[PDB]
Order: sequence, then structure tokens, then C-alpha cells
Amino acid sequence: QQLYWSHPRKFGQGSRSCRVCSNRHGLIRKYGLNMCRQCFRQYAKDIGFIKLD
Amino acid sequence: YKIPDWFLNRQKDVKDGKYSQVLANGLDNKLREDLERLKKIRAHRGLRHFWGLRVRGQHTKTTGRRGRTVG
Amino acid sequence: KKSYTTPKKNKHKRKKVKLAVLKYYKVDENGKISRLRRECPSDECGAGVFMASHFDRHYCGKCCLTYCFNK
Amino acid sequence: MLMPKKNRIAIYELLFKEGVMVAKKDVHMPKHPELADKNVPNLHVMKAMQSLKSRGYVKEQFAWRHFYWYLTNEGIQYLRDYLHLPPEIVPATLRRSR
Amino acid sequence: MAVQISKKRKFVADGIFKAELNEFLTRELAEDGYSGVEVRVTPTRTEIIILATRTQNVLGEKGRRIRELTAVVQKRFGFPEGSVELYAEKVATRGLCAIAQAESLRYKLLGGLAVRRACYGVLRFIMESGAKGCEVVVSGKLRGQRAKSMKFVDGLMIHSGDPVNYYVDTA
Amino acid sequence: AIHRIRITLTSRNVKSLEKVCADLIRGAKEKNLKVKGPVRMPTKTLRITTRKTPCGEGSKTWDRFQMRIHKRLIDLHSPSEIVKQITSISIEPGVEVEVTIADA
Amino acid sequence: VEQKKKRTFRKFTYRGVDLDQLLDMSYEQLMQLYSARQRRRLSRGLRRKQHSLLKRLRKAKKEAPPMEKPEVVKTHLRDMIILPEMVGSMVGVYNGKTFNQVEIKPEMIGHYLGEFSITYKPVKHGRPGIGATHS
RNA sequence: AGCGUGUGCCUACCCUACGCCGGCAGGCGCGGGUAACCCGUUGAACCCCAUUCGUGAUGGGGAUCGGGGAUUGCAAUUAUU
RNA sequence: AGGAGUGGAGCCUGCGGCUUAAUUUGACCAACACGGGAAACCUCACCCGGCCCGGACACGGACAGGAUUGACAGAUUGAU
Repeated sequence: QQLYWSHPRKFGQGSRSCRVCSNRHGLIRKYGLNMCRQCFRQYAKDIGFIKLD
Repeated sequence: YKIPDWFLNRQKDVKDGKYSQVLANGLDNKLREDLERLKKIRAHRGLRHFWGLRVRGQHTKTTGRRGRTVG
Repeated sequence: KKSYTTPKKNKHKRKKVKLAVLKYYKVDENGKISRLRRECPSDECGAGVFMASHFDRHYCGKCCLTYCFNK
Repeated sequence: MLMPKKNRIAIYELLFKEGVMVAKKDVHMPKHPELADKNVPNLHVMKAMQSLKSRGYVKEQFAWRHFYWYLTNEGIQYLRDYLHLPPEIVPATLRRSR
Repeated sequence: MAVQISKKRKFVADGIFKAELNEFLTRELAEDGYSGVEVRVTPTRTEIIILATRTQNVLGEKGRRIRELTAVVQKRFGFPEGSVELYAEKVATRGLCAIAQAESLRYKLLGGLAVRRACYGVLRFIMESGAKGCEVVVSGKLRGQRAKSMKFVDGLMIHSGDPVNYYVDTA
Repeated sequence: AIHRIRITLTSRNVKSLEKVCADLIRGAKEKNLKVKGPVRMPTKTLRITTRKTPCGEGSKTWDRFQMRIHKRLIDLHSPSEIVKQITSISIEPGVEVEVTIADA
Repeated sequence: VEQKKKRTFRKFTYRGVDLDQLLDMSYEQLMQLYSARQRRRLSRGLRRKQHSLLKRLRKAKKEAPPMEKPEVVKTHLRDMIILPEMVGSMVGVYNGKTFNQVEIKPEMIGHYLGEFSITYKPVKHGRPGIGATHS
């Protein structure tokens, strides 16, 4: 819009989300992942990881 | 006698204009001034001092105690 | 959770009210068009848009951050 | 506006040529990168699709922060008439697969 | 390996693509007897073999459905043309296709039917087709508003150890 | 010409990997290109250790997940044409291959 | 301002220099007087639409009658270094709802605006409730 | 010593050798690393050997608190570090 | 049978109580460094002010000297 509609967020929590629901806090950044821990579990079998130990 | 400036107690005291080294009975006199100053301007600092509460960022909910008088 | 309380201000900018517009060209003689103020030849105007003669100002709605004299 | 009348055309004509549109769920997509640039200022793809979808003419999926709009026969007729274009075009089907 | 990602990140990025696709398709091919996919990149081509039980409903009228789906994928992941090419495949023996059997139960239920009879119908079929055993559960409401469970079981089943990875599929 | 060409293989499945390595060592040995056997590199562990409960409550438990990738490389020295010939043949499973221009 | 001996005269010149010199100094000479955190805010910042405040202060100070203070300029900004030029103005500072007004002294320089306006009630007990003791 | 980790990823960011300047925090100039290749033969701690302290709320303890300097950020006040 | 501790001191952190414009909220072996919850802004659910519509679609109405959009300067305003 005009000169006010936004405030810079480009670091910290409000500038990242997740790709399966856009939820914040509880999420895994590591390996380029961007998935929230509750939903990560349900796509764990789907190529990713498998339990072994 | 060439002891560096950074190695002193005071560097530019504030409103005195120099590097200084303060010793026993002058230390207390200097100290009491800075307390008085921060209630003169009446910043957040002097209020916390006068109320007898922690100056620096610290929780007072579970700290200090002493105490007594319970419900 | 909770629902809104009570303000009382409730206004709108103006509805850009329906008026008889273009008499920026004034009829005097045939077929002459008597301008009172320039039909602005800005740096992107096609000279088909007029400029407001505000009185105390000189303002175009197209050149609105630029080409605004105060006369 | 709402949106320009220019920006209606540039989406509806592009849709007619590919037979399908896709976008991502954002309200801060400045130009809609991937498809068509310099004619979407913000929402507009999503905002125009919603109105189109309301009147039929499309089916819609949504999965992992992405819409997916599938043009239909009814919509081919609609788009043809709305932009008054020649009868040659249909990219959704044009051959029976072997 | 410019401009691509290092080897640790390389496999993860493949998994994210494998997963998004596998839930994308499932929300628009369920009724046509979806059962999975199996992707394979080959030299200068992607193959996405869209495994489904009944190829009839998959095809549509003049291969329409396969054409819509290919144009989507070509734009979404931003590949240039001539990369992605879908193909269909019919799977023989549907009594081992738990995913499809589950989605058959879904539409039988949404058709408006009781739970016991529906479960029984799915049961005998998957047993008849050839299986060691099989099981169905339906947990949720019906005939009241306290939840319940109804288990229908036949044959053998396992639940413990590593053989679980080989000898059962679950949906 | 004859260029020192290094064929790196990488996969997540040790069986599927290894037989495809054997094939590429075969096709080389068949034409007597004086190839070097597989040099099996250290297998690397990706770990993810997270809560099993959504919304903390109950005993604190975690779960170790792991994926093991595998890398191994065969060094050839032969003409680059016949290399790209033998590379592209006899590969069926999901296994990646990377051809290199030259090596010292 | 009605003080004496806090920035001129016998007793106290602001780190060896009077207020009168400060006003003629640029920010450059001024910041080199020891007050470390101040120096970040100037060298990095350099006016991120603090423009709105500093013009209103000088303006209102000018137009106001002699031997009388101005009205107020208000702020939601609790952050801005108190400076010699700002002195003599009167500023209201938003808390969560309330604009607590303060006069600016020459003795407050270096500090922030937000230290002179509190944002909570100091506190006043008390009496244990019906649920505060394993009993 | 051992498990790891690292920019080329989201909308913008990594791990750091080396040279120089500074007591320190740190600044500055150059170079490598998509990684059994570069950082890193990860020359880590307790441990070990020789000085000093001497049973003393002591140099044990470092709470609290004064004054000053740096770095991150748009911003550090209720003191980010 | 034993080893090292906790309970005592100071601090960190969570919870109750109390205060407060608001001190957001779930949870009482199987809650209490738990919600991967080490909150400057952001998060944010809370409190106090101000702005925005991104109310599809349908039907009726308005309406081309016109439906409608935005804005210079001044006043007003934390606010350009």
C-alpha cells in the first residue's frame, strides 16, 4: 500500500515459517529443512529418515 | 609514571573532564555523588536506588527474600 | 476473543462529488478557448490533463510530488 | 480498483494460453515471480482467481501453500467471449494419448 | 558443485519434492484409485509413473487429465519444457494395495452405509485376492456421540520386530 | 585424448549402489582400460533427535532418526567418449553418477 | 530549567566543557566525549525520521513567549538521546496509554527520554490468597 | 581425543587459515573450502612438573555495585552480549 | 550393603500467591529448565492508541460534466 503496511522482518522468528502449514516455533532448520516438528514426524517415512536406533 | 589510562578506575568521570584514580575515603564521596545525580535528574536509576531494589536487569520475584511476613 | 467497544468517529474522505467539471476552457469568441491557467506540459503529460489553480498553490494530481509551486 | 482493468486481461489471456494457472499463498508477492511479471502488483492472481472460481469456470486444489487452478470447457467459452478472441485455441486437450 | 547444493543437502531436497508431490496427487486422484507414484529421473527426462488401479478413469477424454497435470508440474517446480512427462500404469492385484483399499472404504462410507457391512466387504476381497491376513479398524462416532472402535480381523498379523517393514503395508 | 576421468557414485542403498559400481568396473575391464577398483569413502550420518509428543506432557522421550548416505569412486584413465558410452549403460535403480572432465 | 552549577560555573562543567560550547559543536566532536553507547546511535543511525521531533522542538521553543515554556510535543518514541539543543522544551512521552510530560534539563543529557517516564505502578501489596501455601 | 558442523539454502546468508594494527574486547588486508581434499595431523579440559600463598571469612567465595571501552541490530532505557 | 547428593547459602529458571492499564495461555507417580516456551522489535494469544479491506458471488440501485482512485501545502496528529 502506502508508506506504512509493513515493518522490516528479515531475521528472527517472524521471517521464517514452514512449508506444510506456515506455522512457527518448533521447526527444524537443519539441512535446509523448513518443517515444523509436529508435521516433520508425519512426513518422516516419506523420503527423509528411518528409525534404526 | 606511565601506567595506561584503561588500567585506571575512572576514565572521564563524567563532568570533571579527566582520567582519575580514586582511593579510600574519596571513593565513597565520589560514589555518593553519582547516586545523588541520578535522583537529581530522577532517571529510572535513582528511583530503583531510593526504593532499595536491584538496579540491573534481574528478577526480584524470587530474589532478595528477607523476608518474613507471610500469608 | 472479546468484541469491540464504542468509538463515535465515522467519516469518509469525500465521495469525489458529482459536479459540472470542465470549464477550464472559457468561451469568449469563436472558436477560441480562453485558458486561465496552463494545461500542464509536464515531463509525461500529453497536454490533455489540466493543472489546478488552487490559489496559494499550483498542483497537478499526476505531478503530485513534483512540479508543485507555492504561488 | 480493487485492480486495474489492464491486469484482468493479462491474467485471463495467459490462463487461456496455458490452460492452467498456479501460484503460491502470499499477500506479499510483488510481481508473482514465475509466470508473469510487471503486471501483478501484489495478491492479484489469487484475488482474481477467487472471483473467477465463484462463478464456476475452474476447479481448484490447494496443497502445501500453493493453489492449483484447472480451467474447464465452460471456462474456455467464457474466456473466448470475454476477450473476443478467435476460435483457435485449446491447450488442455488437443490429442488422444497413444 | 555450483550452483547446486552439497551432498548432505542433496538428498533432503529430493525428499521434499518426493513428499509434496505424493500429497498433491492424492487430493485429486483418490477417486480414480490412486495407489502411489514411483518417480525416476533418467537422462534428459523425468518419469512420474502415476500408479493407479483403474486406468480408465485416469485417462479421461482424449488424455485430458494427464495433460493438465503435466502442465502444472512444469511450472510449479519451474522446469523448462520437455523435462517432466507423466505416464500411467495399472497395478495387478488390488488386495495388496492398502492405500487404494482404504480409499475404496472411504467412498463406500461417504456413499451412506453402515460400518460393519462396509468393513466386511473390504475384508473378504483383500483376503480373497491373496493375503496372510488383514485388519480394519474404524474409530470415531456412530450411534451416539461417545466414540467407539470396531475391529474386524482375520488371518495372521505381526506387530513387533523388523519383519513389520517387509510384510505389512498400512494406510 | 586419454584423460584421467573420475566417476563418483553416491546413493542411500548399499546393495543398489554396489552392484552398479561392479557394472561400471566390468565395462571398463572388458575393454582393458586399466581401471582402479572402488575406493569406499566414509559413510556419513544425518541425525534428527526430537520429541515424540506434540505439546509437552508425560515423560520426556526423544527419537533418534538417522539416514546413512554412501559415497565411493572409481578412477579410470581412457578416452572420454567410450567412458560416456559405458557410463550410460546398465543402470536401472535410483543411484546418482557424476562424470568429471579431468583429474591430476 | 532553573538550576545553577550543574553544567557551568563553579561545580560541574559537562566533561570539562560548558553547554555553550556544545551548542556550537557538531555531533562529531560531541560524541567523542566519553559515553560509549551514544556513539553507536549517531555513527550508525544518522536520522531515521527523528526529523519530525527535532523541528517541532526548536519551532515551539521559538514561538513561545519569553520566560515561559512551550506547550508540548508528544512522542511514542521513548528512544532518542537527550541533547543540549533539546533543553528547555517540554515533551510528553507515551507509556502504554499515558503521556507523562517532563521538562528537559541540561543535566539529563546523554540519557534517553524513556528513563524519565515509568510504565508500571511501583507496586503495593498485599495479603496471601486462598491458594498460596501447601495447606 | 572423539561425535559433528560448514556459504552456493526463503526473500541472503557459512566455516575460517594467513598477514598487519590494538593491553583487551576488536578492527583491517588477503586466501581456501559443495567438503577422507579446506578450517583441522581439530597440538581441549581435568591430569602432570616447578614457583607463591599458610589454616586466617585468608588471595577461599564473586554476590552486589560504581566508572570506562567494543560488537550485533532499525533500535540495547528495565542495564542483549 | 555402600558411593555421590538434594533439603541449608547465593544465583539462574519454571510454578503458586500478591500487585497491575495488562502482568496472555495450557498443564497439578502420569504438571512444575514442560508446550524443543533461553519473549528487546518481530513472536503475540494480552493491554492501550491509530490505519487498512484483502466483505467472493448474486439481485436491485447509482451513472459518462461521470460510478470511482490517490495526493502537494496548511490545520490536526507519536506519525511525512
